[PDB]
Amino acid sequence: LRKCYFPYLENGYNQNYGRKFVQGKSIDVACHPGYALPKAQTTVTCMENGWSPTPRCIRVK
Repeated sequence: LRKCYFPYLENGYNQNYGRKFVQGKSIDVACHPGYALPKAQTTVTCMENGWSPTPRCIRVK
């Protein structure tokens, strides 16, 4: 029952970097044009500290 720390996105806008959220939460993560999250998502779900879908901004193109 953790509290995910929001990490730094190399190819994304770390607007939320520095914030902590409790597991069972979601939050939007804007990445640069052509970068996004898994499952075509823009939102990450706080789970077990390590964000369910993982905020990393992969290149969609």
